[PDB]
Amino acid sequence: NLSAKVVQGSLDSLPQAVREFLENNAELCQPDHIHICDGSEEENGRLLGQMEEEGILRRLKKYDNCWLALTDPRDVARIESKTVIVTQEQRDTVPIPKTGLSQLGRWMSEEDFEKAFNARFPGCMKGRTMYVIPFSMGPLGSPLSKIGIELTDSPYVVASMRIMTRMGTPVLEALGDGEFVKCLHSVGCPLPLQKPLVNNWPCNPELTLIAHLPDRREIISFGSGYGGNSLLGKKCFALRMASRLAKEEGWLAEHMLVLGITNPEGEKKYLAAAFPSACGKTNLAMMNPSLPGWKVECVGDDIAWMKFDAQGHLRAINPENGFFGVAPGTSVKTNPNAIKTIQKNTIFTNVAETSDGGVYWEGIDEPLASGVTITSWKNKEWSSEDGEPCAHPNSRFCTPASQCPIIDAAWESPEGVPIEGIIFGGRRPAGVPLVYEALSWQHGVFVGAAMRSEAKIIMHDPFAMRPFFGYNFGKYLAHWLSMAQHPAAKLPKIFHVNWFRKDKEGKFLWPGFGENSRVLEWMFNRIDGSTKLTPIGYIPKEDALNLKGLGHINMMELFSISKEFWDKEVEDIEKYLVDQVNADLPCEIEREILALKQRISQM
Ligand SMILES: Nc1nc2c(ncn2[C@@H]2O[C@H](COP(=O)(O)OP(=O)(O)CP(=O)(O)O)[C@@H](O)[C@H]2O)c(=O)[nH]1
Ligand SMILES: [Mn+2]
Ligand SMILES: [Mn+2]
Repeated sequence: NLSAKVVQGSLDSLPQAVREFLENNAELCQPDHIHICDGSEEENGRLLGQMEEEGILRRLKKYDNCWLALTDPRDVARIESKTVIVTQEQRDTVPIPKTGLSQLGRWMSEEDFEKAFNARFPGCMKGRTMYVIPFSMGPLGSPLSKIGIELTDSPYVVASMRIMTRMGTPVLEALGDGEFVKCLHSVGCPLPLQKPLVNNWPCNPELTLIAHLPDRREIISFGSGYGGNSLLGKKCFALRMASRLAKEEGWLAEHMLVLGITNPEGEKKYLAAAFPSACGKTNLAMMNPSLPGWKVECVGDDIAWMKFDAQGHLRAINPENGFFGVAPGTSVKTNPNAIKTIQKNTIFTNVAETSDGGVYWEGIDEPLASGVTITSWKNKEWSSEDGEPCAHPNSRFCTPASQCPIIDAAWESPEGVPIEGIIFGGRRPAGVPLVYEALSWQHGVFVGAAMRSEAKIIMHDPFAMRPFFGYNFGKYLAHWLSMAQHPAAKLPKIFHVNWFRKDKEGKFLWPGFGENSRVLEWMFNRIDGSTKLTPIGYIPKEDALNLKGLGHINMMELFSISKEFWDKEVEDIEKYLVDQVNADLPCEIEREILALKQRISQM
């Protein structure tokens, strides 16, 4: 009956609860076929071939198996407004702010979401094939791993999920009759198409909704084929749904890279860092350090799940399988390890294409040969003389983590790596020194709670989780505070950096990139136990930062801490936390606020 529609695999081979999930949704969405993904190369090949035939992807012949999706410009990034968490009580999802609307997530009632779903999913996969993707977030097996089943009507999602997660038969095998996160997704355009199709890229911007139901462990997404709205483990699961499980279960789900750094004597420390969009997680995660003899290896570039082990260390596993990298700005100079990574088996989306079948983007800094021309991401012959970038500014590559030439030997180790340092930071043109260290855990929590970044607007982005909180931020701050009470906790040292301080002509005071290894060396050694006390935390003392090999650095401007500026900053931090977190702000945080205004008044 349903079996008749199965074009790959066997209903009878699915665990019962996997099958129910599929049956129910097949009946509701009415796809013409059901394809149970097995995650094999042959299937990947077959899917790509179909995609090429349909116009969904084109081959980049300059490389080994790389492909290019161009989307409808209307479907090109994740939309906050349209992204919601649904719970019976609003408070469980975001705090009720004092004034304004909350900037810490968006809640929808169970009733409202029921109506939104019934207005979108019934019949929505007509004429399409429903793919069933079994996947594991984290190494297959690991005690820190979770599993999801994503149902989808996009072959692009499938092929992208093969890279960003462990996917296929082996996950169904590991799941057995276990629990899983239900994940339902539909590009929202049943055939016959009722509207124009751009670039063969179906989406339904007007009905676009991305929903999370933590209590039912469901993620439900409609209307967009893009990135985080459609690869349901990449943000919906990995951050939103996980941060809630984590809160329930005693661990952490964070917007963090994790790297392993080695000094010239062979001692290795793992660090985690949270920066928001456009702020360089990916560059730091697989940096090539300029300091002679230091080594940096990549564990993950975007997400970290962390859990105290039996001896009190905070262990991180990367629950992703790949890098879903912003492309523009990537170059041999800014991120040579990223460049080597995507040399193969990589899917790109919304970047430009050269006439010899290569990719191109703003900041690639790679001169085209004679007679090579560029086709922009909108499919038009392009030049610099138009006023538009040849790639979308948040275009992506999606590449295997196993191909990073410096992927860490422990990136898949099921026990995770011991985090000895947590780093926070954003873009701040003025006022915030290159690096400082937190005075205590509690202060470190406030430091993350206080993050702002210029996105000419400077916005608050606490912990770089602003679009990703899976529950009430005030409870998230208490949960993080609570770790200082974990029996025998080895608390990671906490730091805040700023690679983007500017002089008055707007030029960067710090060269960054590979030179950030100098900042790392200072944190590595503070971890090993020197400092100068300032009202905001410790900074390096005079001559402590290793500057050999660089050109001039205006160190004094770079570490300059002004009363006027900081009078302003804490006032702004205060007003933001009290209004936005309101009744949920933990008192430890109110104390850290008052204390920093006390320390600053003394200056
Ligand atoms: N000036 C300067 N820019 C930096 C440095 N590190 C990264 N960048 C810039 O940050 C931007 C690239 O950041 P991006 O890759 O978006 O960061 P991400 O944190 O990985 C973003 P996402 O989570 O969405 O994938 C580019 O403008 C690149 O120049 C640095 O040390 N200095
Ligand atoms: Mn990134
Ligand atoms: Mn990210």
